[PDB]
Amino acid sequence: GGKKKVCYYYDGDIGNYYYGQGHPMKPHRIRMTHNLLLNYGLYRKMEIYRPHKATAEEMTKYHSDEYIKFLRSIRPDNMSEYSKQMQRFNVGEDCPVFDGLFEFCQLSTGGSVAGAVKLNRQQTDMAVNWAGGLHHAKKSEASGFCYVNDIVLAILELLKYHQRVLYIDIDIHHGDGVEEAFYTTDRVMTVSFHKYGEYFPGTGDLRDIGAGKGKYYAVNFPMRDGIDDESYGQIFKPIISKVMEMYQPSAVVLQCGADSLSGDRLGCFNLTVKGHAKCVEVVKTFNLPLLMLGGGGYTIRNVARCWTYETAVALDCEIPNELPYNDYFEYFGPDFKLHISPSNMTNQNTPEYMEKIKQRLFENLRMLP
Ligand SMILES: Cc1cc(O)cc(=O)o1
Ligand SMILES: [Ca+2]
Ligand code: NA
Ligand SMILES: [Zn+2]
Repeated sequence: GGKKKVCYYYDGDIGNYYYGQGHPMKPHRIRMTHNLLLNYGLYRKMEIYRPHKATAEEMTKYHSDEYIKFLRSIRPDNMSEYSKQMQRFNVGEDCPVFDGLFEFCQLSTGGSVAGAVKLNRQQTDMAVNWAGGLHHAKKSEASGFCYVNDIVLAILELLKYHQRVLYIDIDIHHGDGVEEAFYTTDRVMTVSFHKYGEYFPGTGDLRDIGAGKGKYYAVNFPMRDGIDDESYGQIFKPIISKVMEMYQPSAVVLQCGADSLSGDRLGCFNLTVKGHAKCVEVVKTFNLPLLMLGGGGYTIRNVARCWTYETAVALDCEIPNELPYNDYFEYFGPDFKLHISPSNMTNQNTPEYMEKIKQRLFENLRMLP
């Protein structure tokens, strides 16, 4: 279907935002990703844009006025005066107050919405924003290290010109905030693959299928610890092929959270970078306008490898396994290679479990017109 035009979004300030001592979310990983892919030469093959800052008003296309007014006002120096509001909006613990919090949200969001506009205008085939994908944020509260739902805002932009939009989420966590926003409409189908059972955020059972006009337009594949490349590959291409056939979307959003990789500080899966990136290859073959976003990922050397390789896949550009010199070279020892090995952890997802869940999801997809 030909090679694709790619527009990529990055702000050089993004890596300086700091969630605080000990916090696993590290914006620096987006700077590591950028520096690695520049050193592979991938800037020669794509257009690189700075995101604009999304305004408070633009954010209220989804979020409440009261929540956005609070996010644009709260600072470490005035926290004591805002104790009540912090609790209501779920800020100040897992989702801390840090210097420049609102600006970080504006740049994360700006990349996703700018990419959506470029796709709507038919000025690109693919848009990429590795600072986006913050899928847990809700209408009026922060959740799961996410404050503003850049994904929901980008999908609302795509819906100006697309009757049906497909959302796919390969982060290890359930895409709860995106699913909730579109739970009662058939104009967005949401498809999430995730660890389920005594795990954050607690939602995404296979029996969660949507409601009202949106019944059968939410799809959830719950998984156990230790899934590997073979098992994930067993089910991803067949599921997405059936969704494409039945739903017939005109645009796609793919959240590429890297916390589903082997060795993640918070995750419990066993995928390689090649296994994760096979998902990008499958979605790209349908030749639809595609927005590719970031997400979780807590072992930062592997996040940089994953998103560098997935940028190369979007470009159909082969790159060597030997890493080029870069500003973070020491982070990639002791091997200094791009690709990673799986661990010897047990895969609790039997082949029979994988086929049975797939078969139940196929039953629900037969209910589409
Ligand atoms: C992404 C996330 C958020 C959180 O509060 C706990 C966790 O384990 O993972
Ligand atoms: Ca997911
Ligand atoms: Na929906
Ligand atoms: Zn996650």
